[PDB]
Amino acid sequence: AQARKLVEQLKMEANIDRIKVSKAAADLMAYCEAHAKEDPLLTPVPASENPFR
Amino acid sequence: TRVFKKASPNGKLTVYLGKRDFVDHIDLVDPVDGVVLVDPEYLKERRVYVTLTCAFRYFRKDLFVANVQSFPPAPEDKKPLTRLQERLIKKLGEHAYPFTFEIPPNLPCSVTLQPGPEDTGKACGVDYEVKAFCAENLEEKIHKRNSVRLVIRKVQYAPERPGPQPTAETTRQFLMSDKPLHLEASLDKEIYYHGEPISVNVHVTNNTNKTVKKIKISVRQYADICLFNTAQYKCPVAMEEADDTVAPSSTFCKVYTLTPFLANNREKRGLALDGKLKHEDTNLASSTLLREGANREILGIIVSYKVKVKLVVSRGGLLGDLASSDVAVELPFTLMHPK
Amino acid sequence: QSELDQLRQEAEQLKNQIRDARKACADATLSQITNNIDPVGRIQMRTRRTLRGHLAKIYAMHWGTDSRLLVSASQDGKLIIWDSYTTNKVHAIPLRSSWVMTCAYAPSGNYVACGGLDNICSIYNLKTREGNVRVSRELAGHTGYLSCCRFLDDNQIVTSSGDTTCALWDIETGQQTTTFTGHTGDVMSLSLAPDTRLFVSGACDASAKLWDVREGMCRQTFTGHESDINAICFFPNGNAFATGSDDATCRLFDLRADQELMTYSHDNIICGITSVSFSKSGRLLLAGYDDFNCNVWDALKADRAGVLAGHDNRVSCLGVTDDGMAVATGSWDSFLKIWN
Amino acid sequence: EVWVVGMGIVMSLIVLAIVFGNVLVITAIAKFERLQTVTNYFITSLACADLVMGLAVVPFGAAHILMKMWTFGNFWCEFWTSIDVLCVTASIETLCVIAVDRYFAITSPFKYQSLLTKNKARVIILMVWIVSGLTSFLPIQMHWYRQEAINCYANETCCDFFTNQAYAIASSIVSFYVPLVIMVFVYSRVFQEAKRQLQKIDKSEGREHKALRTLSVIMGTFTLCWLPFFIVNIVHVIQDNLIRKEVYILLNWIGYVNSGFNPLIYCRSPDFRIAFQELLC
Amino acid sequence: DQRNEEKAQREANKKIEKQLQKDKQVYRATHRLLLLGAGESGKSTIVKQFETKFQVDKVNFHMFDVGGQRDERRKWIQCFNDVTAIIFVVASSSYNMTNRLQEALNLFKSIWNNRWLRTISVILFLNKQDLLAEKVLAGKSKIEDYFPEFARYTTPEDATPEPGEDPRVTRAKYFIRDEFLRISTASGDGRHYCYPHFTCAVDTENIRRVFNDCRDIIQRMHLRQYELL
Ligand SMILES: COC(=O)N[C@H](C(=O)N[C@@H](Cc1ccccc1)[C@@H](O)CN(Cc1ccc(-c2ccccn2)cc1)NC(=O)[C@@H](NC(=O)OC)C(C)(C)C)C(C)(C)C
Ligand SMILES: Cc1ccccc1CC(C)(C)NC[C@H](O)c1ccc(O)c2c1OCC(=O)N2
Repeated sequence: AQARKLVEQLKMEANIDRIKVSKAAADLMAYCEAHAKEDPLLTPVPASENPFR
Repeated sequence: TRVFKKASPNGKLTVYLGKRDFVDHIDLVDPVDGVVLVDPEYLKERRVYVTLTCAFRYFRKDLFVANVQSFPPAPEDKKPLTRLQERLIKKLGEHAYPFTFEIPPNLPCSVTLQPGPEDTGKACGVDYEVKAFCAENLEEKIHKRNSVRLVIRKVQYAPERPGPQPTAETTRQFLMSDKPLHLEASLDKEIYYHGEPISVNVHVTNNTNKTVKKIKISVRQYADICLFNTAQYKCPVAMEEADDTVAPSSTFCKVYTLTPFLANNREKRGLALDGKLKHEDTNLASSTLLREGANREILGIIVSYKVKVKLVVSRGGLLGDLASSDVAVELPFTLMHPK
Repeated sequence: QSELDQLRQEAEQLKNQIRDARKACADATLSQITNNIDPVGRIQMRTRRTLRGHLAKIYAMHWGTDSRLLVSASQDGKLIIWDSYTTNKVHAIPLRSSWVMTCAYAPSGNYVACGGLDNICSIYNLKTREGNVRVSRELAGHTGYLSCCRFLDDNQIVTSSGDTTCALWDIETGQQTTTFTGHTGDVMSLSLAPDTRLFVSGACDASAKLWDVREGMCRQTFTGHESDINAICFFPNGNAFATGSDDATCRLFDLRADQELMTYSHDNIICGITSVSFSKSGRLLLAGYDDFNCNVWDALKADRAGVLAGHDNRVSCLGVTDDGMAVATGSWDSFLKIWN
Repeated sequence: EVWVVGMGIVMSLIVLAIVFGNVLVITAIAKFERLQTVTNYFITSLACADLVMGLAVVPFGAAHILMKMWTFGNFWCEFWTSIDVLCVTASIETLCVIAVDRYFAITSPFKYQSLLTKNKARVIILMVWIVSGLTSFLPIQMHWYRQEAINCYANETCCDFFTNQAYAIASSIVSFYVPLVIMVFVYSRVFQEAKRQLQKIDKSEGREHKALRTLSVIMGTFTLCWLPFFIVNIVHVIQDNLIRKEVYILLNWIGYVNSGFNPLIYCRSPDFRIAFQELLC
Repeated sequence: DQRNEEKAQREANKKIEKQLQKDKQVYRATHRLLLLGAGESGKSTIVKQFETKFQVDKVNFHMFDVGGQRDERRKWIQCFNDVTAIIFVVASSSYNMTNRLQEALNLFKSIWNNRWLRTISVILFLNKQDLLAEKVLAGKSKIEDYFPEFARYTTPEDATPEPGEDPRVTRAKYFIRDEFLRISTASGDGRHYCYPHFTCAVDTENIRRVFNDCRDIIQRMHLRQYELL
């Protein structure tokens, strides 16, 4: 009966409307590089106001 | 294309198969698919059954035997008509009845041990036979004419993982390693292809209070082979000498290239070789994947490789010199064909 | 056997449809979109703070939403709330069970949870009446050991377990409102989302499964790994997530595309992954390792921006402040290193 | 001639060797946090004791030997002798302390961890160092160690160690012989325990060899370095006209080498050696 | 104000540091223990004679029963490596059956060969020795033929002068112990060892046996550290 629940689980993911990887990758890269002028992990020491040093 | 047919004798029961080099990359293996052609003009036995055997040898201490009944449709299984079989049915005609052997991970690679001169009549090692027969009963002796075998091999190729750089270091030993004396031998990579040299670098320091003689770089073959219980074997593959120039307080940083090749180890007894279909001139044995690096449990032939670096001291007297005064390290590597 | 064979046939057909959908997103890979981005400046983060207050090894940690207070759980029965700025202690909480594999910090900074082999996800009330922090309402617990738990809010919490089922709790009543089942092996970690409406969970079945907290339908299963998934964290856009694995991989998945975007490796690393996190923009995909080091992977180049050091043991936890100001590494050496 | 120049190079080599070894082990301890351990505190104290001598005793003694005319003065003669005695006594007593620590870690295994903590280790180390100070710098700098040398000590060129019998016996038994007895008992006990463990292993999983090859390095290098010196001291104090100044100095110097050997004796373990190799670049 | 806040924070830091130094002092003196088994293997009276704090000879120990042990045992193995021993219970009357003895051997090999457990020594306990004797006295089941490895391991030359025994029982006991001894000597790490020991339904002695084996483990670890062994 486990396969009967497995087919129900796969049915929910069998009706998806996924998008192509070109649009997804372009959107991800563009968006998460546009809102990227804050990260102090990269671009270290934004100013003397580095709170941990 | 070029399906390999065998044309079993008496003009009956021809068997066709695809590639005879079924591949086991790390785990999982291509099923042994094909079509057996049986003309139903006699039907004396009314039952044709094809079997696959992983028999080990030098008789026939078998490993895994499976049987398939195919003259009746055998409605229990519904294996799809393979890409080869879809056209094979049309090519062979009406009497093309398919067969497929889906083999789980059961037996190791088909590695045949090197026969000795005046000690070779048949193959000796691990091989698959794939017998076919037409018998009414289950285990009656067919032999005779309508019995056909077809030697197939399972081989493993190079995985897409170079691996780390093998390193080792030893520091002390009986009345030999006393003042600082360490070996920092390393390797280049973990995957090598047959006929391609392997290089090793040494970083001995010799800060000791006694001199050391020339080193001896060697390649070992750790062929773990046994059927009844377990055993272990270790035979040389290639070796190279060195020079007697290491002085106290001198960091020798030489590099050496060794090429394991079969042109010289022709007379070595027990040197494992890759699968031989019919007494052919094969290559050296390729190292196997040891139970996907998770189980370390085997039931057949294991071939593994490791280099060795030995150092001589040439002790000089009675001050506790005549003892175990040799330092050595071992670096494993996997020597495989590429694909 | 007819029913089982039919079920297997439909499962094979559904798998064929799923792989067809995944492969239909082949207009490109992240190699055509790999150019025009300047290579990241070599990231050599230096330990700004070394939090040395724990006795036993460390498993998990979670920064507060104020980007100041970080919690940490140990096997000495201690759950210490540090002040990352002043490297001091604020609260140390004894645990009823010595072994714990998780901890969390409430989004409002009011509660802190834990959990471990005791099958108990104890919730603590930091804003006490007049004294030490008390165990508020120990959740009933699943049939397997708890692995990770994160807060939806102060009133709702979602927990993961080794019982193959994650569940969404309700601290007010203490009883599960819904339970998410469908995995095969033990669930190792989960991660919420910026919209706080969906969460995934990578299990021993080597399959990251997206979950919807409304009715519990596993909308998409993000398979692709060969070893069990140890840790997952959502992308800052709430649109992707990177899953670490024992096979030294850090494959990134996309919810919209529903397949792998990268596989992260260096052909030298053989140890698995212990924890994963992202920077504010997600460009610095962080990753701990079993070989006492942490490698900072670019989200687009797949080449490490730098390698961490220090901890002489498995780095079992990894976090980034909500403000992204710095990252915090914890390991089995009972020392928390803060890498600016 | 060639004797003086030949000594001039070997003394320099030995002082650089001891200084470099001790400073290398001290930096290895200081660099990695994983190198901080309860026994590593004793190792660090021993390294400091054997290191301070490397820079403040060996060069001055080498200068005296090369040119036996102490021009540094009559006060720096006394100060140098004081730090000489302090450094050697601290080295021997720290060898004894490390030995007794390893003895307690075997005879009292369940009590070792809560008996020898960081506070207890610091108290023990301070108590050993202050005992060394109380017999090196109080007597020498306050002149409780003193007929033939009455004119020499007044003469501001000669710094020759003419210690009276009382201070000679007291300093010898305080610095070397008592730690020798303690370390002998300690290592007899640990050798017996190792033999018993080997016997248990042989009886259970069986299908002297290893204790000797470590006991020898730990309990015989220090012996062959110091014991001849600390017996020639009693020989030359009990009765004169027995040993000469040159042989006295030679035994002293062959004793000086254990403080440069002991990083190798007490730090050839992979956990510290990994950090040591990490210091290569 | 801000200085006052910093002073208050420092006072809190000191208070927690002291209350945690006390915990460290009491924690270092307590050595952990892993109480293991195979379900119905016989970890029944051992857990009482899942916290099991007990102090023998003025040193405290506590064993932690794993609980359930559904599958993928390595998931919770990764936490139990700071312990000093793994009290692993073995059924020794389940030779016939599944082959629960073979499953116990396999899981013992798994525990032995984990990389994160490649330092922690496991103490054995072959339970149901009275049940083993009762089973072997009649011998309706083949003594060990279900485990066909018994074909040459007859007399290990290890004398067992225990009174009220039987030679077949002693031979079977030696085989069963060696079944784990081979796996123990397979990996020569030198830090973790094996302590195969006999138990019973009526034991009344393991309160001393676990203490002695833990003492041996600690001494062996210290000896390995100091290079004396
Ligand atoms: C890691 O090695 C070391 O650190 N050993 C060095 C070492 O033992 N070197 C010499 C001997 C020596 C010892 C003390 C002062 C000066 C010189 C070795 O070249 C000779 N030694 C031969 C030797 C034999 C006996 C003894 C001995 C005898 C009585 C009392 C003390 N030692 C000394 C040296 N060789 C050995 O291979 C073994 N040495 C040893 O002691 O063997 C048991 C080891 C290895 C076990 C250390 C030093 C301590 C000196 C650095
Ligand atoms: C100054 C000079 C002149 C010639 C040769 C050598 C030296 C240098 C000296 C003798 C000062 N080294 C001190 C020597 O290492 C030493 C060590 C520990 C002791 O307990 C004592 C001790 O001296 C005897 C003693 O009474 N106690």
